[PDB]
This record gives sequence, C-alpha cells and structure tokens, in this order.
Amino acid sequence: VQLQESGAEVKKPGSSVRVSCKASGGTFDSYSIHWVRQAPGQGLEWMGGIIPAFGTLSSAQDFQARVTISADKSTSTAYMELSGLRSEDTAVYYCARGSHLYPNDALAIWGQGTLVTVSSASTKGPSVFPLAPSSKSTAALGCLVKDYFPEPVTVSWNSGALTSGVHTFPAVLQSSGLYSLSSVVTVPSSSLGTQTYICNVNHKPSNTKVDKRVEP
Amino acid sequence: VVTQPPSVSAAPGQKVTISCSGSNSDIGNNYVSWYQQLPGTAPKLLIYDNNKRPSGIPDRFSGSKSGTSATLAITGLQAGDEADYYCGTWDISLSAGLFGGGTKVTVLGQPKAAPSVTLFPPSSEELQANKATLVCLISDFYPGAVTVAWKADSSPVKAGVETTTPSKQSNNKYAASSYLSLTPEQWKSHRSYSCQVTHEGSTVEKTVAP
Ligand SMILES: CCCSc1nc(N[C@@H]2C[C@H]2c2ccc(F)c(F)c2)c2nnn([C@@H]3C[C@H](OCCO)[C@@H](O)[C@H]3O)c2n1
Repeated sequence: VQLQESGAEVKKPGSSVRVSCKASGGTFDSYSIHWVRQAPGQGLEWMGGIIPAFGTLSSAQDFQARVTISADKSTSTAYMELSGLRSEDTAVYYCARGSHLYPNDALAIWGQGTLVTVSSASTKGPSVFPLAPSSKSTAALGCLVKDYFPEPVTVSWNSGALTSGVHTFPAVLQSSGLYSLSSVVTVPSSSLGTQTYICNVNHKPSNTKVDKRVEP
Repeated sequence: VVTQPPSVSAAPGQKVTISCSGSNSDIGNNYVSWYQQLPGTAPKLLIYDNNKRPSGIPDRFSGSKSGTSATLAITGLQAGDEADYYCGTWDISLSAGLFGGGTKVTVLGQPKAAPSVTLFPPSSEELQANKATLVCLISDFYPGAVTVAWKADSSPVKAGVETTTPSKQSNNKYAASSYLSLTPEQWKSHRSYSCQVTHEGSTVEKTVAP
C-alpha cells in the first residue's frame, strides 16, 4: 500500500525527464495511477493517468504534445515522461494510486514526490560535517550538509533506527547559488556514551550518499 | 476552473468549512475528493466519493456535495490541522483531473512560546577543509516568526549570514536555523560569536567561544 519515488534530478531547458513510481505490493491490480505536479509554493496540477490493467490512459490537454504515460507490469512501475522542459517545469512530480477497482475514483495512495529542477547550472554533491554534541548543546547533535545543487537532500539517522527527536531543516539558498541544510536530533545525554550516531545523507541528483559519524 | 478561497481561519476547537465551486462539466456531473497537504509533505486523501473517509482519517473531517459545489468541514480544529486543502474532481468530457486552487487553514490564538537557542561552533573537519560555519538552531517557539542577528565579539556581522523561514516541529511549535560563514581572518581573530533571536519583541541570545 505504498508508492515509491526518488529524490531526484537536474535538467537543462529543452531536455526530458522520466519520473518513476513503483507499487510496493507488486501490483497495480485494477486501480488507476495518476501523475500530479506542484511547482514550489504553488497548487496541485494533474498531468496524466493510466489504468495499467487495461492500458487506458489520458493526459492533460496543456501537456498532450509534451507528456507520455506508461506502465511496466514486470516491476509494477508507472512512468511519466515530460519533454521540452521549461523553467516553469521545476516542480515536485507526485504519483498517486487510485481508490476505485475498474466512476467515483480518487487519489488514495501518494508517493513522496520527485523534485525535477530545470536549470543550466551544473550538479554539485554536498560536503557533510558533524555538529558534535557537548556540554554546550537531553543533548542536541546533528549534521551540516553544505553547498550542494540542485535540491533536495534527505537525511536519516542510524539507517532509520532513530526517528524520535529528529528535525531536518529546509535548505538555505546561498549567494553562490548552492544550497545548505542541517539535520538535528535531541537524544538522552546518557545515550552519548552507549551508542553511535550516523547521519545518512542522500543527494539523489548527484547519485551521492554520505554516512557521516557524529561523535561527542 | 474549480475555485476555493485562498484561506480560512478559526481558533482551536472551532468548526471550519471549505467550499469548492466548479461547473456542470466537472463537480456538477462527477464526484469530489479532498486532499490535505501538511507543510513539507505529500498530499493525503481526506474524503472521496463526496463524503467517504478512508480508514485512519479523523471523523472531524466530513464532506458534502450540492450541484456544482462541494464542502469539506473540519470540526474541533487542532494546530495539527494547519495545512493546505485541495478539492479534486474528474471531468469525463475532457477525461482530465482537476484541482481547486487550495485553501490554507490557519489556527489562530495558539499559545505563545519563547525560543530556545542552540549554537554549534565549526567542526574540526570543516576547519581542516579551510572553512568555518557556525550553526544556530532556534526551536520550540510560537508564533512562527523570528529575526536572527549575529555578532563576532561585539561587532555586528551581516555578510555570510543565511537564515531559514521557520517551519513546524512534530510538537507543532516552530524551529528555524541560521548560518554564519567566516573568513580565516575572522576565525583567527574573534574570541566569541553570538546568535541573537528576536521573537515578539523580546530577544534570546546564545554565545559560543571556540
Ligand atoms: C483513461 C484515463 C484513466 S485514469 C481515470 N481516472 C479517473 N478518476 C481519477 C482518479 C480521479 C481523480 C480525482 C480527483 C483528482 F483531482 C484527480 F486528479 C483524479 C477516471 N474517472 N473516470 N475515468 C474514465 C474511465 C474511462 O476509461 C476508459 C476505459 O475504457 C475514461 O472515459 C475516463 O474518463 C477515469 N479514468
């Protein structure tokens, strides 16, 4: 009952993106799959949909000569391909599975969404530094994720074993044109001497993952 | 075009309503669904087939549909209901999904909370990479608006400062972050750095001495 999507990447104006959407249960059954985008800070916009079990598909009129939707049964993955990318195509591309078994259908299971950035600027992976806990900082500790492009960066702690007290901040866009962010976690002070803390930083646009040890 | 008011507001525990207005081609001859988008998250289905709730959705959410109009009602409004709500519909003649513009729900009169300030000096790793960044974390405050100012010793520093717009923590209070990037001549000369946070006219300042 989960739809899986990546981070995910950087495109020059005029190029194309293929956004992937994988069903966790190994089937689309007779449900529909839809693609919905959202430009940063703006509304939702429907792009297209398909009922994989039947191959029946439709795309938004505003994207008919630019959008192609398809479904791969072998890996229960749906794909949307948007061509002729423009600055205005920078958006998070969500995939959502329908509620109706094929007409009162709705978008019931949503993916995390993939951010597509349309820009001529080059990709840059992050530099990750520890924000070590001390008597000066329960204790706060974290990771500083510096100077990367484009967004996003995701941060997990101890490969997902640490979720309580985690706060990942939005990124800051510096004068240089590069982003930076920090992820912080509040932990029992005693845990500082009983366990290790590793922040796992994922920068899907540069296909980079950094696992950074954070020591007191 | 399906329309919604851009915003709606009420105090905690109060009832709020959001209406979606469309045409005979979309809402008029179809069904309306409603989506909740909490800050920094994917949309979530609240209501489908006009008035049905998926399992797990609080019963404080209800839906209704009359002609070319549809309404989402939220009873006993909580801080955790602050989000953007969208109505969704299908127009069979165009075989296309349509969304309303979205309505931002604000929960007014929440309890005030002064910020706590945590300041990290540059890591030995970054210093070894010939760079120096101080990280100021501002947390547990309400309302979600602060001004952050830095000092190096007693000197105000504007260059090299970057600050995030506050966003909610899991406990519904706000947090923000601020960064001070330093030159090697600033790091070799200053004995202390300070992150000054102004919230509702009062200031909380934390100092670090490397
Ligand atoms: C051909 C396109 C197949 S996907 C599809 N999806 C329908 N409902 C969409 C999910 C619900 C929806 C609700 C709110 C939104 F904001 C949103 F973006 C999406 C849907 N409803 N009717 N149809 C028919 C089925 C028929 O397929 C032909 C099979 O031979 C075609 O006439 C569609 O209009 C839907 N198709």
